[PDB]
Amino acid sequence: KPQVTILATGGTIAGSGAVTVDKLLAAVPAINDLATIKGEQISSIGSQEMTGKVWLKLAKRVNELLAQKETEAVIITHGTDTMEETAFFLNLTVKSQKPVVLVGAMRPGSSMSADGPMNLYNAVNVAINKASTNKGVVIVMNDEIHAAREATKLNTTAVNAFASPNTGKIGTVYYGKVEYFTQSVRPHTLASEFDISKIEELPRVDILYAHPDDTDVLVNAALQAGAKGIIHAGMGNGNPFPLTQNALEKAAKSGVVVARSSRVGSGSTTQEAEVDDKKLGFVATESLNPQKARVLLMLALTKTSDREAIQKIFSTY
Amino acid sequence: KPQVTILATGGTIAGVTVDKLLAAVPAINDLATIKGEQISSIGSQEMTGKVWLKLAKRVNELLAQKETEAVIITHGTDTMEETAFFLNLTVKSQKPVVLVGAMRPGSSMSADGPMNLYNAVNVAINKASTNKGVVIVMNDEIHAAREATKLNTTAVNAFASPNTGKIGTVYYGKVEYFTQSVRPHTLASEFDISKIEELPRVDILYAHPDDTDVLVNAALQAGAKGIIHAGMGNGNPFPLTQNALEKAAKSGVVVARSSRVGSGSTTQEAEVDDKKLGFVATESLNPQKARVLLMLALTKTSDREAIQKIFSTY
Amino acid sequence: KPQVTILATGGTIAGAVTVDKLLAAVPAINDLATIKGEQISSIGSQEMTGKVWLKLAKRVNELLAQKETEAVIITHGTDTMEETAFFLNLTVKSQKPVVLVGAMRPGSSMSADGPMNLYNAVNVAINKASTNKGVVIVMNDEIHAAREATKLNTTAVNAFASPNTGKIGTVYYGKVEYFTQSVRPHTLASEFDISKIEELPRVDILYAHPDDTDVLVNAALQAGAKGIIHAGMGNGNPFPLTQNALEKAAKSGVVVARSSRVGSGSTTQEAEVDDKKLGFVATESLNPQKARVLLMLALTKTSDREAIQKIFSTY
Ligand SMILES: N[C@@H](CC(=O)O)C(=O)O
Ligand SMILES: N[C@@H](CC(=O)O)C(=O)O
Ligand SMILES: N[C@@H](CC(=O)O)C(=O)O
Ligand SMILES: N[C@@H](CC(=O)O)C(=O)O
Repeated sequence: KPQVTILATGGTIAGSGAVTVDKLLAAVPAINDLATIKGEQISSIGSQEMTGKVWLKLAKRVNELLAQKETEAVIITHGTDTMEETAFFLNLTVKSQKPVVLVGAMRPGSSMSADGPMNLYNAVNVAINKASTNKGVVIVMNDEIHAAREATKLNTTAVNAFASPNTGKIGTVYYGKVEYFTQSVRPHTLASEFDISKIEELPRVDILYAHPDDTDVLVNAALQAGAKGIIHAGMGNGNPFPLTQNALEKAAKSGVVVARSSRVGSGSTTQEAEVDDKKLGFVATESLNPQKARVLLMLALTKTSDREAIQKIFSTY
Repeated sequence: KPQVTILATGGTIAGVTVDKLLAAVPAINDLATIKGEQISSIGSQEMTGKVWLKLAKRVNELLAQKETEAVIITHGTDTMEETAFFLNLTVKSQKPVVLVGAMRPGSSMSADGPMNLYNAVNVAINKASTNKGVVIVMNDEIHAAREATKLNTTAVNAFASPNTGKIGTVYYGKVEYFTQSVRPHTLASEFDISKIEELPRVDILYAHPDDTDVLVNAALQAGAKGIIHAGMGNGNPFPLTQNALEKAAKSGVVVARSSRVGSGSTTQEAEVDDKKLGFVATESLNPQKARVLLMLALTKTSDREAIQKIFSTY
Repeated sequence: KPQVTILATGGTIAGAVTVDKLLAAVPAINDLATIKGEQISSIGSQEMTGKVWLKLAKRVNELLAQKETEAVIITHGTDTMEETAFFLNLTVKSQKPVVLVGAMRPGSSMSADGPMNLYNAVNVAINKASTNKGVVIVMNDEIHAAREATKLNTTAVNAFASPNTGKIGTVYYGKVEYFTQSVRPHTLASEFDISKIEELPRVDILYAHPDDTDVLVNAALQAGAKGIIHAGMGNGNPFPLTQNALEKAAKSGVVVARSSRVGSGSTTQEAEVDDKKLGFVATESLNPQKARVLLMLALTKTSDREAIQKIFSTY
């Protein structure tokens, strides 16, 4: 039987109207026939309380586990609110082709029709599947396998809240039967340039929410708080309000990296549209979303604040 | 023929004065007696409350005219949803008000603006469009202003109504409705901006892991009367941010919880005790439309219970 | 300059117009490639037949075997573009790009979608990253894997989707980016070879519903069906009277392959239908019309239930 470690971080999956990893397994006992499972509690928080500190601890623990000859995969039980950020971070910091699966539940374990038991059963099946190797970090939810680059929570409450709006799920898992149909062609995991092994604190990156009659006072406050980067969640194709644009221009001139994303939810925040990024000193984040653009910019800033080098990062990963 | 006025405000649809915009689609003149009027000439990413008030008052004046059947507003796609939602609560008429734009400029291969404008005129004159509220007509679809959003950066099909769906269709000018909003709009709205020269300041914050208090603090220092929090998942804040929003709400700045996710309700009685923290739950909107509704709310009250009732009604 | 052949088959993209006229309407493509046009057929795609599929595939294989030729674009009606693209995806013995493109509005229409679609197709066909992506449909600034693509809407310019995956890439004013690729074998890796085939095996499709019938199964058998796709209720479920007739069809050696009418998801093995006891094949993650194409190709080499199940579980 393959050896898998489950790292528990908290989330609604571990809620009762907090449950232990052994008690989550004991609700899905069938799971133990698939794999020799070890559980380890890394954190016990709603994912809305996640920090860079916890991300670093998690990434370094995953790298330690996957470096072990006997350990075939890691599963991470997690809140659904920021699972896309944790998964994207790990996608760029896990130096292994071995499977890493994030899984949660939109309803607590106590709920009628709790989604967590089936999500966890399916997550184990994905984790031990030979075809999961070198797929990158995946989120497994509602019978779907999502590439961490592409995944997002797109609904506040639905069990089917996860989507990959720019590319779709890469595979399915239906009662443990695992099929892949696509794979990411953007570099991940072992092929990532990033290495967080010697990092204790990630660079501060703020996110701003664009709208009509917008302001410069939030750019100004992020700068005053020592932001090394700002993600602008722009209107349509990453467009700013003029007053805000002016403040972002000043921010970029001072060496704070300004990366343009969108509030809209899907699609690329493109280069060579309405914003002259070269003249203003900005990066276009292309086919991400504000919260995952933040993660990539935080990792970019561990080794450069050069606009060209950071545009190449966003145009690669 | 029915009289329709087209108010032009700018946007990629005009990437060109309204006479030459209207002249690109001569067929619209078979449908209606069309007058064009240039209200503004801006990218919708440059819109302000000043232009919204100008626009609403002009629409009201036109629709109060016996002979004016409908108003079409040509507009940038970026903030069309905010302008439509604002008009949906400030236009005191059941006559049709149709917003239309284009994701490609008129110069483009396969420009979408000509068909969109033709369809918009057909929606505006259709008898079934009366009392539907303000609508966005894009990509052969009719979306209720309450429900509509731009969901994609670039696609001609960027508009969606993720919590409902389109209320109707328009296909080479053939108009059909299948649903209608049951949320009050237009003539049934309590809001009246006829005497308002300036809208209350409302900020929007973008929630994430390892969040901050400094942007809440800056909105307060700038004299925000309202803050929309675009929360993680079902409107959840980071604790440091929640503490700052609690301070904001105690100071009499209205804090309304929405979500960054894109769809679904930011619900009451989930993980956030709104009653104890003094917050409003914005329910089935999105941050940018919740901002519009909070701006209108603040024109008559800053009371939490009264603003919760507004979000739970409109 | 890359050399590309555009093979015109008809469709509303050409709504009628000659190939050079279609080409002359988007002059920007001539800076991108040396373009040659060829008229293969001039029909709406609702009139497509296996005869045209074979002519097209053999001609695409001839062109792509030429050292001088970088890629082929096929202009096509939208209605059955997914069936032609899927057929070529399993019969084209090259890694060179093959792009299908059409238009939901004719060239004469307000806001005709054909010019941008064709311009974008030419950009996809010459892009270095399009090599070994398999046959693709390029529509509405999207690049769809032929295995996954379907027309999902009657009218909309955005009617194409890949409901089980999603687009593999984007093309926005000619800028080509891939984000994913299929992990199902295609083109040069496919076991199928139609080089000596003149007529494809007859495969019917049946539409399931409550109070269903055995008469259409029987008519297809009488007409010499070599296979039947059953577009079943939910997860490929038949009505009992229909199932009985399908069981008789399978016993007689006509291959019965279960798909679904619903639009998305897999018609799975080991659900409510005992395929092994009944002699059926589960088509898994396709749709009825693409399952028809794969069954027609399967039948050019075997009628064996296990061998055809392995084909559906591979391609
Ligand atoms: N707030 C919860 C929601 C969930 O897990 O569904 C969390 O993200 O931890
Ligand atoms: N930035 C433009 C985009 C468009 O109209 O499509 C606007 O909103 O004015
Ligand atoms: N019936 C046409 C429809 C189209 O091309 O859009 C065809 O498929 O040829
Ligand atoms: N085949 C079952 C499927 C279900 O209920 O989920 C039925 O329709 O009765």
